[PDB]
Amino acid sequence: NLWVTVYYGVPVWKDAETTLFCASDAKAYDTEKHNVWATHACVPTDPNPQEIHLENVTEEFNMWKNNMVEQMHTDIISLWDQSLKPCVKLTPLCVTLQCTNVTNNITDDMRGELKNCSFNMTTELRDKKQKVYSLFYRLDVVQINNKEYRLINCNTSAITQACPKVSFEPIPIHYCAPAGFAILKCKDKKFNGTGPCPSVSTVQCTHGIKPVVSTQLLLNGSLAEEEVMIRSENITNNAKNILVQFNTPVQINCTRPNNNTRKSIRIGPGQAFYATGDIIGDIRQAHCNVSKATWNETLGKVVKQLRKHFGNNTIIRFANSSGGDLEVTTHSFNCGGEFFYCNTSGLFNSTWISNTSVSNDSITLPCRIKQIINMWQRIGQAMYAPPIQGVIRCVSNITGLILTRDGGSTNSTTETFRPGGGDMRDNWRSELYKYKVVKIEPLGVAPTRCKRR
Amino acid sequence: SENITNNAKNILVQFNTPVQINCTRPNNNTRKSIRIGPGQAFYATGDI
Amino acid sequence: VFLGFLGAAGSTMGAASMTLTVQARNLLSGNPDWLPDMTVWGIKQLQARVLAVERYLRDQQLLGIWGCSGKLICCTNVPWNSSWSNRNLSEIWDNMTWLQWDKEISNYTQIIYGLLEESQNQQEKNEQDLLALD
Amino acid sequence: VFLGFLGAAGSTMGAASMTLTVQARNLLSGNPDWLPDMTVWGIKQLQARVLAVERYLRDQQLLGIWGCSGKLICCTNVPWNSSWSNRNLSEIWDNMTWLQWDKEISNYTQIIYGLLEESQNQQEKNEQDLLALD
Amino acid sequence: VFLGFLGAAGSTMGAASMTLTVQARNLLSGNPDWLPDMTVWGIKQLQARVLAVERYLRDQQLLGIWGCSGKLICCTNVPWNSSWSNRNLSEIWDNMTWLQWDKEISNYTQIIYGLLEESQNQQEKNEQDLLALD
Ligand SMILES: *[C@@H]1O[C@H](CO)[C@@H](O[C@@H]2O[C@H](CO)[C@@H](O)[C@H](O)[C@H]2NC(C)=O)[C@H](O)[C@H]1NC(C)=O
Ligand SMILES: *[C@@H]1O[C@H](CO)[C@@H](O)[C@H](O)[C@H]1NC(C)=O
Ligand SMILES: *[C@@H]1O[C@H](CO)[C@@H](O)[C@H](O)[C@H]1NC(C)=O
Ligand SMILES: *[C@@H]1O[C@H](CO)[C@@H](O)[C@H](O)[C@H]1NC(C)=O
Ligand SMILES: *[C@@H]1O[C@H](CO)[C@@H](O)[C@H](O)[C@H]1NC(C)=O
Ligand SMILES: *[C@@H]1O[C@H](CO)[C@@H](O)[C@H](O)[C@H]1NC(C)=O
Ligand SMILES: *[C@@H]1O[C@H](CO)[C@@H](O)[C@H](O)[C@H]1NC(C)=O
Ligand SMILES: *[C@@H]1O[C@H](CO)[C@@H](O)[C@H](O)[C@H]1NC(C)=O
Ligand SMILES: *[C@@H]1O[C@H](CO)[C@@H](O)[C@H](O)[C@H]1NC(C)=O
Ligand SMILES: *[C@@H]1O[C@H](CO)[C@@H](O)[C@H](O)[C@H]1NC(C)=O
Ligand SMILES: *[C@@H]1O[C@H](CO)[C@@H](O)[C@H](O)[C@H]1NC(C)=O
Ligand SMILES: *[C@@H]1O[C@H](CO)[C@@H](O)[C@H](O)[C@H]1NC(C)=O
Ligand SMILES: *[C@@H]1O[C@H](CO)[C@@H](O)[C@H](O)[C@H]1NC(C)=O
Ligand SMILES: *[C@@H]1O[C@H](CO)[C@@H](O)[C@H](O)[C@H]1NC(C)=O
Ligand SMILES: *[C@@H]1O[C@H](CO)[C@@H](O)[C@H](O)[C@H]1NC(C)=O
Ligand SMILES: *[C@@H]1O[C@H](CO)[C@@H](O)[C@H](O)[C@H]1NC(C)=O
Ligand SMILES: *[C@@H]1O[C@H](CO)[C@@H](O)[C@H](O)[C@H]1NC(C)=O
Repeated sequence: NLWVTVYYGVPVWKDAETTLFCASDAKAYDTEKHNVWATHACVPTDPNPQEIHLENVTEEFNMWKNNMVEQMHTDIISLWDQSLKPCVKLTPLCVTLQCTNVTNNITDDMRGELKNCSFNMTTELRDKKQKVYSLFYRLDVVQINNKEYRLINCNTSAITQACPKVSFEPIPIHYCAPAGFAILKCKDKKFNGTGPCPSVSTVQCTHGIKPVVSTQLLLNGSLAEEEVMIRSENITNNAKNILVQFNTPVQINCTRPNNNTRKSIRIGPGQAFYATGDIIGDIRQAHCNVSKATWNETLGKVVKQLRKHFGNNTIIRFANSSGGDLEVTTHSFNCGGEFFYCNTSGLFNSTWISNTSVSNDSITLPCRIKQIINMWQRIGQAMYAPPIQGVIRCVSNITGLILTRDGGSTNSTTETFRPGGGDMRDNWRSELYKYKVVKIEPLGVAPTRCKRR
Repeated sequence: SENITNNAKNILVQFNTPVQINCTRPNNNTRKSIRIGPGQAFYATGDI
Repeated sequence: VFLGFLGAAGSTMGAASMTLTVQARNLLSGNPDWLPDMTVWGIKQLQARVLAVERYLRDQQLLGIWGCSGKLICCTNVPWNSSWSNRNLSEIWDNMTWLQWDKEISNYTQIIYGLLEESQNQQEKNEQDLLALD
Repeated sequence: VFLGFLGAAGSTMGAASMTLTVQARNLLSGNPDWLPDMTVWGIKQLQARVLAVERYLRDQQLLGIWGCSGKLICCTNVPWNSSWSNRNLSEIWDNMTWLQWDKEISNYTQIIYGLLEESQNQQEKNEQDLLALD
Repeated sequence: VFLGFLGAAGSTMGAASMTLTVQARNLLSGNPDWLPDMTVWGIKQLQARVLAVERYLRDQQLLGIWGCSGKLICCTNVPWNSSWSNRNLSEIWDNMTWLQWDKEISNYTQIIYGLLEESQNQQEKNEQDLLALD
């Protein structure tokens, strides 16, 4: 009465993990920065993003078991490694540096930590050697015991200088799906992160994502939809991080005010080292301003979404960081080339009543600067940031948060959400939560009435 | 053998029963990790 | 109705059969142009789009060893078994998706390929050879 | 007459149709043997001969989605449109090259593929399914 | 009887013809998964399994240019030549292996491909075009 029949090209997908592509955004030829982040290899963007909504399709997404985040993490790591491979190495810089405090410690109650170091470096030739100076900045040893000093970067790993021609400005990079596979994108405004998406669309290329390395605060991220989102792999477990996505962007303006200069001292037959020159003009610490009204409103909007998980008409608190690594306890990011480590101790001093909290036009945050970074998971290499000639001012949208809850028997009392971070993957789950990779299996069978021969 | 008549060509022998061998370095040795360069670290044979 | 690529993933199997070329044409050619010569990053995506065509050719070998061969709809001579999805007609093609269909068949799907590769061309070809001489 | 590979590029389309296998056999297998293992120079030519087979498989998918499927000469059921090259027979096959032909068709060539992929198998297959039960 | 892959290498050609799908299914998919990204060792095996599919596609082009096209048993219209293996029927299919067969044909095998590619589709297609108008 009825026989089996094959059908090729049926809408059947199975969730799997494979290698993805990457987009060139199409403005790469007009940037002409020689090499940005992924301007190296990615292909230009299609003229029309094929975004096709699939009606009557509900698909179970799980952002915490996703494999796109691992792909993007390994890609960023290999990006760092292949960008720093052909640049200038600075292994002869690990010498002894007789340093001196800056000539302006006016009012020693306030801090001033830049060391006018001088040292005998190797020159163009190998026979002679020349004495240079001006390494500066806080990161250094306290010497073994004009005071002697050396580099703790040398106490850890080898050092290489970042190429001065390349840039660190994040270009919009959106991953694309290869042949045979597709990317399901959730579309409803409120998404639990783990669960069935009722409004699903399909694409090959995703939406533009800027690779930003940041802690405690997500910068230049994608805004949420109408509501602030509180995502977590397991809200009961304290050890698991708490990701927060904002509805309205928080304005932040960071400034390195030191109208700085550079010195190109020649070392080796081809290499050339860029040293931080003398500070022309007055000196003061780098900082970051955030409008106090916007931050107040953002906190008052996030607390109500947190009360949905931890009780109505209850109090929550959040102090500053606990302690540990400098990259974990401080909002660390990059701007213009200089790496800012700011302390958010001035933003998290709050207790919340059921209706209010317990002028000042803006809140300023001090910020130290670091040029040598051991953020690489390969503890065999470290990068020297080349000095930026001039004043630095960079604006940004704050869009997310990473929080950790204090464990213990704090049920009857209140809960604390101290800032944290560390894992780079948490920075990517705020952008790839709505995306899942699926493979197409177009071979189906079904019974119909027909006969051959 | 590739050619048993030719002397220069080696002669391979495969056993039926395995011959037990026990090799020992008895020097209860130690190591020293001396740091060299900014990242490298050389492992030297310590005192016996 | 088209509704583009995978538009009928939640529609009936009959309505989904109206868009076979749509799902077929976008799986094989997701062509990336790899003219820039970048060292370690090309091998991963190259392995990806090579395993893609390997899987595609595995599917094509499976669709060639059977009596079916046209990359389209096709009928066979293997009877449907009442043990596999005890359902009548129009109950399948008008209240079921291909996802749930493959889910219910997944328990008995593995023997159907064998019944299509052996009970057909291992005997249909031999009958074709012994019935083409007259 | 053979005249080898591409020998009839300037001859008539009818005479050029006599050498289809000649142009077909030399495009797919320009086989280079890459047994030597040389680092950065292999990826470029490997990408080249992989994009070659990708383009070949794109052409094969286009020639499979149509009612035509044999890698040979083939006839369809889509009528020729008088708007496309207002010319009679023997005027095309005896005083025209395939180059100038594709040049004149290039203005209207893009819709012919759609008329061959949709007006045919999106209806010919469905008619085959609804006329094979009796 | 199956006897697995290449089981009938020393059996008769008739018994060996009973296991064509067995030798066909294990040559194309010896799939290695190359998810680990290892530098200089991947290019060699990648070249290997790419030349594998290149040879496979050469064989498929040879089996497509002929009147045969189904990846199965098939008959042609080129007569067997008495100069090629002066043997009767049942003498070949019941006391000979495919190895010795190809060995005896290797002296005259090179012209058979030409007789199959030219004496067939270079005339069979043209007869099909000039006999399909009525
Ligand atoms: C960050 O910088 C921007 C631009 O410098 C500031 O925006 C300005 O705000 C002032 C005061 O409200 C206005 O008078 C200007 O017209 C604004 N300019 C632009 C271009 O928008 C912003 O206020 C700064 N934010 C903080 C927290 O300092
Ligand atoms: C001067 O340098 C010494 C170096 O040991 C440091 O301890 C001290 O705090 C510095 N004083 C300043 C910066 O006023
Ligand atoms: C520098 O720091 C020292 C303390 O180490 C302090 O006594 C001195 O006043 C500061 N300023 C100058 C100009 O030395
Ligand atoms: C740093 O010391 C050098 C001497 O090596 C001197 O020429 C230079 O002016 C000093 N800079 C400052 C800011 O004190
Ligand atoms: C979201 O998913 C988690 C998974 O554990 C579940 O417990 C929770 O009820 C879901 N909904 C909300 C609003 O969190
Ligand atoms: C920074 O210093 C240089 C050198 O004194 C000066 O020419 C320049 O104008 C300064 N920057 C600004 C923004 O004025
Ligand atoms: C946090 O604030 C306290 C003072 O309230 C301060 O002593 C501490 O250094 C700050 N930072 C950390 C990481 O605790
Ligand atoms: C922040 O909002 C609270 C609640 O209205 C208010 O008490 C406090 O004064 C605000 N802080 C400002 C305006 O700096
Ligand atoms: C974010 O975007 C702004 C554009 O205003 C840019 O200046 C900045 O470098 C970007 N990155 C960060 C970390 O702020
Ligand atoms: C911040 O968000 C506003 C709101 O859409 C947008 O206009 C602006 O370009 C954003 N800036 C950055 C640096 O993302
Ligand atoms: C080797 O020497 C160490 C140090 O004296 C000792 O602790 C250890 O027990 C010795 N090895 C054995 C097998 O006893
Ligand atoms: C259906 O399958 C069962 C077990 O798989 C088998 O015993 C039976 O003979 C099959 N019937 C048909 C008609 O295929
Ligand atoms: C579709 O509806 C029929 C009758 O209402 C029911 O028997 C059948 O199980 C339904 N299909 C599915 C997949 O549940
Ligand atoms: C020919 O093409 C024109 C426009 O492309 C169209 O209006 C007309 O119906 C077509 N006629 C045929 C017979 O295909
Ligand atoms: C071939 O000749 C005919 C008549 O001489 C003419 O109408 C036609 O246009 C010619 N072909 C071309 C391509 O010019
Ligand atoms: C057989 O081959 C010979 C030489 O190859 C040729 O002369 C003869 O015509 C052929 N006969 C047939 C029937 O093919
Ligand atoms: C098989 O046997 C026949 C008759 O015994 C003989 O003529 C023929 O040559 C044999 N086959 C082979 C390949 O020797």
